[PDB]
Amino acid sequence: MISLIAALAVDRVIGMENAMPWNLPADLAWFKRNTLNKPVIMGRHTWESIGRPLPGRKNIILSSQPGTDDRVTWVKSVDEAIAACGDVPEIMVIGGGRVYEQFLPKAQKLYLTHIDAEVEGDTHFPDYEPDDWESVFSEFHDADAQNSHSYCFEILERR
Ligand SMILES: NC(=O)c1ccc[n+]([C@@H]2O[C@H](COP(=O)([O-])OP(=O)(O)OC[C@H]3O[C@@H](n4cnc5c(N)ncnc54)[C@H](OP(=O)(O)O)[C@@H]3O)[C@@H](O)[C@H]2O)c1
Ligand SMILES: Nc1nc(=O)c2nc(CNc3ccc(C(=O)N[C@@H](CCC(=O)O)C(=O)O)cc3)cnc2[nH]1
Repeated sequence: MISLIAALAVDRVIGMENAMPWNLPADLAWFKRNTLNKPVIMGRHTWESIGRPLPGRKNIILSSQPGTDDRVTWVKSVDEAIAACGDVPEIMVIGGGRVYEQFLPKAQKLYLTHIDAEVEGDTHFPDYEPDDWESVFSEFHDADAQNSHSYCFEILERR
């Protein structure tokens, strides 16, 4: 099964100038929990943003050009990226905006963190059709001394 995981600020903003304009340790811990020991597919810009491999995950990078780091796997299309995952129970697509748009139709599951932050952005999560999805998990957290925004972890399943 293909899943998308992403954290969205207001207006579905997910990035600005190739970075995520917030700092939420608890959301990065959620990302790690829900991705460790699964393949992760990302676009080249997200690869550059993260800046290093995510350990304990097969990292698959989409790029039209030859790869530039053999610590990760490089592929040139959506279907090649899926194939490179092999026979696994769940493939995690970890962005960015352009990659999320292409995997959305194939995805059966969304793991979305809805962060209460106002962020100028230049990259968005897709404007997906809400009627396609049923929320099956939802957990809101107030801001605290480590996490400067409130946020809500939600899992949605394709109806
Ligand atoms: N908040 C979150 O949850 C979250 C998650 C991930 C990323 N982000 C943010 O999102 C931003 C990056 O997103 P982005 O939309 O600019 O870029 P992206 O989706 O990460 O990367 C796009 C790149 O991937 C390659 N690619 C995409 N689809 C392909 C295909 N079908 N075949 C071959 N190559 C393909 C291309 O590389 P080539 O140009 O080499 O062909 C392309 O330029 C950054 O700000 C980042 O911090 C936020
Ligand atoms: N919910 C969610 N939050 C995100 O921050 C997020 N980030 C990406 C892309 N960018 C990043 C940036 C950093 C790390 C990262 O440093 N995570 C480490 C440590 C996690 C922790 O500190 O607890 C990891 O091992 O996953 C992951 C993805 C994709 N989907 C997301 N989805």
